[PDB]
Amino acid sequence: MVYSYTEKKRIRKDFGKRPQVLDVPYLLSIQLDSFQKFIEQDPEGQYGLEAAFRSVFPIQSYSGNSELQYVSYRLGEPVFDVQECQIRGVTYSAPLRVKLRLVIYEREAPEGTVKDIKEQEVYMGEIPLMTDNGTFVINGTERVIVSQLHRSPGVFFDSDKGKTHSSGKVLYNARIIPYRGSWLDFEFDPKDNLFVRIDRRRKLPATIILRALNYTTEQILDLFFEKVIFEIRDNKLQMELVPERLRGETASFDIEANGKVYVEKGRRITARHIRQLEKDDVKLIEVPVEYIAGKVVAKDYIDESTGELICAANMELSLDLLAKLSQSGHKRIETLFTNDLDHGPYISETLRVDPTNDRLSALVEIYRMMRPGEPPTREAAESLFENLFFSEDRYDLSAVGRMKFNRSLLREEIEGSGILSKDDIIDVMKKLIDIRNGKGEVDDIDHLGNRRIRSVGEMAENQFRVGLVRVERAVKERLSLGDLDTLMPQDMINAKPISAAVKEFFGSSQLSQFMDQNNPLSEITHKRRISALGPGGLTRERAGFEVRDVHPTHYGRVCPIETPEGPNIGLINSLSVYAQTNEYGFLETPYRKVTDGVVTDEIHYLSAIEEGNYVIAQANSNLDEEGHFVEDLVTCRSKGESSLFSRDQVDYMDVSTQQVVSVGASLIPFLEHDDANRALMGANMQRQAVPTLRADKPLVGTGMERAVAVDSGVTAVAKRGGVVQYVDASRIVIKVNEDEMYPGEAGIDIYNLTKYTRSNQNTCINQMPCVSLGEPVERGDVLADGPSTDLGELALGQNMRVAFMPWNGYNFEDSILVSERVVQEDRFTTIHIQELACVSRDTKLGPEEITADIPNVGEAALSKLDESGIVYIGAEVTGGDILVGKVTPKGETQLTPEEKLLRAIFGEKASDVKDSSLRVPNGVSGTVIDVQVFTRDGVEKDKRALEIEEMQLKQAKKDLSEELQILEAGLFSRIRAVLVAGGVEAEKLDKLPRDRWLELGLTDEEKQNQLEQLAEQYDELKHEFEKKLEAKRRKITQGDDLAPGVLKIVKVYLAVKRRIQPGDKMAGRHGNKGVISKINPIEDMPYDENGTPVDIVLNPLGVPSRMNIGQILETHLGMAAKGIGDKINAMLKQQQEVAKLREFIQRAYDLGADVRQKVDLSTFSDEEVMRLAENLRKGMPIATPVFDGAKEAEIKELLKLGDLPTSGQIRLYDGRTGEQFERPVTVGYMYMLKLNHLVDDKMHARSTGSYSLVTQQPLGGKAQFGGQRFGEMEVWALEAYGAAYTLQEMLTVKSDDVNGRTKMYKNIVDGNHQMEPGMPESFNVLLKEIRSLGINIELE
Amino acid sequence: LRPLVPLDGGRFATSDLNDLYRRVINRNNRLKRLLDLAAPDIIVRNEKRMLQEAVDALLDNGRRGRAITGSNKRPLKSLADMIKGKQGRFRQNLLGK
Repeated sequence: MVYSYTEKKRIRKDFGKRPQVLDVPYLLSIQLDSFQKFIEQDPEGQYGLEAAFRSVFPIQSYSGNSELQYVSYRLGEPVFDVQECQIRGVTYSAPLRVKLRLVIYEREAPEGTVKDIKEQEVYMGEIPLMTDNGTFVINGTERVIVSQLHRSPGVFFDSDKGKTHSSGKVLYNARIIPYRGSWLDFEFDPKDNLFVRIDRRRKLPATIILRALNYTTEQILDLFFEKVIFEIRDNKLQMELVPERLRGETASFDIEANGKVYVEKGRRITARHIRQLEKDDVKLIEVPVEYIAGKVVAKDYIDESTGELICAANMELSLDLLAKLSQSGHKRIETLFTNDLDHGPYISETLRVDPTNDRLSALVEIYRMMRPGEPPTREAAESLFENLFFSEDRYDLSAVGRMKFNRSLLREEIEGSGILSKDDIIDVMKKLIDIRNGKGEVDDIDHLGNRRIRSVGEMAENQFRVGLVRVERAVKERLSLGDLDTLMPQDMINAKPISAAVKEFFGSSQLSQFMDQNNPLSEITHKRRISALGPGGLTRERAGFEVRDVHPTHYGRVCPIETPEGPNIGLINSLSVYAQTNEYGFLETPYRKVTDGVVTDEIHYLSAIEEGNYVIAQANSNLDEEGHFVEDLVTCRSKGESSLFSRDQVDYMDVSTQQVVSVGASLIPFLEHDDANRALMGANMQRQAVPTLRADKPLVGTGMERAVAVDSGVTAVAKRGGVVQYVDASRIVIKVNEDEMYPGEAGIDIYNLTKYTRSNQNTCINQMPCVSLGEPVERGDVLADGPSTDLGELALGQNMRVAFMPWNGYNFEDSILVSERVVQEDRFTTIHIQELACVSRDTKLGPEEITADIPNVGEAALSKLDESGIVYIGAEVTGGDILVGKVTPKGETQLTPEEKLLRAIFGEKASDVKDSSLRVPNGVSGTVIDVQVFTRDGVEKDKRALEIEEMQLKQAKKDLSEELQILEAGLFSRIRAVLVAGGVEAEKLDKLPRDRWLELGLTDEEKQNQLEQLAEQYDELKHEFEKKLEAKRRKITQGDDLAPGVLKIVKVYLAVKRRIQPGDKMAGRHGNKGVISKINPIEDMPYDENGTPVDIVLNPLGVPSRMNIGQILETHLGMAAKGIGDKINAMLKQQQEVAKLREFIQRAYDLGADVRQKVDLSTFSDEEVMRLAENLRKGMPIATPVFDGAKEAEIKELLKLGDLPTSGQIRLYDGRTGEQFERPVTVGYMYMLKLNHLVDDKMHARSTGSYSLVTQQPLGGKAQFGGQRFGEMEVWALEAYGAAYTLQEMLTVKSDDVNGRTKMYKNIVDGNHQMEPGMPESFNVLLKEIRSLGINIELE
Repeated sequence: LRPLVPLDGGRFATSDLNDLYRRVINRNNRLKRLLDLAAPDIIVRNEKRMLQEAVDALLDNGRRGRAITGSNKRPLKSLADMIKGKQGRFRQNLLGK
């Protein structure tokens, strides 16, 4: 196929011989999938709103004979649009419908029902939706929830050996963690007794809680233990033989088995004497009496003669007790094994130490342990034991609870009961007794097989379920109040719990947050993030050791490279490109199947548990056409390591080498060359790059960003593409082809481009058309580019000329040196859009009118402001100028009746003293974008917003009127087509309407049917179009919901052009980011043999120093790319024919060995790529894969083909002195980065400013005041320099002393130079606070 | 000289300063008017125990029965937030301004 319509403009040259069979997924499918499964209707009852409604429902009061059955729910359409709602700045949520049905049962009468209750839907809460890009719209914010990672529910096997306990031995423990409710754990102590800890409470013995499970000691020893066999007939003392049950013996006498001695007295206990009686078949044997006293009794045997309780179970036997038991006529005797080799004497110390032998006293004791304040009344002990242990509501084992419970339980069926089971917890106690016995394997805490990610679906299901229970309580009170309630689900269900749970959840949460938007990159990699923060998964606020480490399970799913290099490290992760989430929350990664010796084309997704046992080959390997591997021993991995394995030991394949990296670090080329640390730093620096004016696609790249830019939702794509009709910067429309269309409604697809708009990062966003007109568009083609995007290809930075050189010491360490040429080329210039809102109103003194006067200010600002309205759009605001005038009532009336009706108050009318004006803060100057102000209902006499309220009506009327003309024009042309042969007239119909008078009469049928029809759908489309136009205009003029604490809201957008700056900062793809020392003239830049001064000058010492390899191959390969583009550009300077250049272009594509499917000239050869030569005339789009990237052989081969010297070094002359520098010099072209670190934003100079009423210290930075801060380190720095002055007057004169500032500024006059030492007022805040303290100190 | 640094930008909320303000205001005013008015054993006992817990509870012990537990600001424990902001008076004085 290789159609490549949308990529025909720029075909990025790809390298490497490793094909990708599985294409890059939409990659947002975790949030999109979680959302589409969060709102769904299914009969199976999948997790979501249906699972919550089925969980709580039916809602029945206690002894009320009334139930509430769920009709489930259906979602409606929101009141606003996506982009329009974001512009309005109101939360975006759809109402919920399909209320639950009620029921009524007759009291004292079984099955009696008065009537069935089916009620109409009731409004409950508001359910927000998600944009196609994965965001959430609340109050005009981005509101994305970070993915969560924590422990998956199931039986845990933990080591938990304390290093601070000093014991030096491992203490095993196991804890079952349900999805909700209390936690149940077991705890060892050196006494070797199983203990139980529930919700941090003190650990009780196993015998008291298991006794609370109503199991007698006979069932304890007979259940958890084997009673073996003991038989006594006339004191024959015959017992069964268990030669394979123990290794050992102690023999003080001979023991004969079936007429032959198995082990002689004093004979060896070795396996020679063991297997003799073991391999042979032996039956019960008779041995003397002395062997009973050593054994421990198992079952409970009492004397048959009298009724005493002697010889109770779990007790030691005495020599004199044998005579009392054996002579009592007991039928059989059960004795405990109790020999420690592979086992241990568990539960014994629990039975002995446990005070409560019965379930009742056990429930009373666990109740007293649960509640310290109230003594147990024994009445509620059963409900506390059941609801605390095994119950439907308080368990919530969910899916992974029973899945992992049966997996570790070694069960068969996956589905199980959602509550605790006695045999299940007994199995946990038995297998845990095996863990204490030494057999079995523990589980790793950091192993992701025990971890499951949680998303918006499960989290919003949890909070929404909690709110639904909060509703179930009050509704239970309402149904329990009355005996019979007709039409109950009306006023009984309140929306405040739902709207508070979902609106408080998505509104305020640790995971839910707005994003800082720099390029689509930071938006998508900020959209996909793994967080151990929030509920669960957070061990401590700081430090930690094994939690922050990297497990082998971090290979193919989470990216170890991308990471929060700041205070918390190793917590936030990034999923793989091909990673996916399983049904239980587990993470699966692709592996290609291999059958016999050939590699089949099917790929299966495997989690950590499944891929742990299987062996998978290394990412890079040799492949043959027959499917077999070239090398016999192929590098493969099984568990926690990798080694060469045979061709028969490889189960699966890794496909691409990019599975271990993420979208953030995957766009950094030559990863295998560059060091992982500096690649981590660069990947951390990729997200802060601000978009610039002109986006130039990176000439060195990957080819993943092609899918990232289109899959990021930032660019404007096209649905059902076709022949483009009209284009514009505001709007783009396309005529859809007739290949695939809907039969109804006809019409064409229209698009509204977003203009310059403020982001959360105060950046500039917009989309620009990539097509001219009349160009065919396919499905999925990007029409317009977002910020920092060029032709659907992501470029967040700008290339520029590069030379490696020390220059006159102006480049030191990481310092950067920028030419004035790029300064003159407008490159790196960006727009910063800050928003200014003046909103007050709300006064009991009367309303506040906007503008119309500026009190106590001359006409200077009145020239900028309109008489009845605000300032002109796109004006110059400098300093403290008033952008939007606002007044206040203030004193209003007074004596001299409001100054004689505002006579002495001049023309304000308020009276005087209105401070409500906006008054733009100092230091911020720029041009305003648009004033959105506010829109309210029933508001009149507002000159502001009139132009935009009219502009919206003209816009919707324009673009809707286009479709109206397409419809009415189409049907009118259909009339002109049907009137043929029925009395047609070209000269008449081509100069008049009606169509000869509604197709005349013709043959009767066409008259009434065709004419009456034409009028029917004509007036139907006209009247319907006008009705929908009025319905839309009503939505335009109705406005939104304003905050009740204000009458009118005013908000304005302003923009500033900020370009390359001397201090600034710059960053590389490989992690070098530094400040610019000085911007040098063009004349001072060294030039080549052609006299081309160099744009940038960096420090080559940082390559060995900071271990940055990829900069050499970056600059050199870039010099090759711009060598191709430079030679082709020279061909355009010579005006060569297409074919002569076409040969060099084709050679440029296919040079090297394979490593691409692209073929030049394939399609017509005279267009497309032919014009793409004029597209790439500036530079060549060369791409390298992450680990598959280019090699120095092909790099020097291409660069040598570009006529450039193969060594990548050109003889250079000084731009200053003109003399030649000794030795060749490395030059090239690399991709650079402009950040938000510019020193207009970072640097603020301040002298004197506002202070605070607390201690008289100023607030701090960003207030245009304060001296920043010199902390205790600077206090000890002045004590270190030995200056008493600077420190003493430092802490005192500036803040704690007014006398120092007054006398200081007074001494500035004539320069007395003295500064008052003063008495610190902050020290008077210490003396003050101490005076508030009960010990008050006063000076003498 | 009093000024207190609010955590929320200057709000007093439910804190035991406000609890001891509501109890110590009425108990202290009624204790002053009761002591100066020679109140009987009922008013002097109730005002002496309520005011005794007003002056004594702010000093030490007491029950933090303030508003509802959780989802509320409770910046009173030892009443040491006045003398020590975080590690001490450093933020106010003796440290960097």
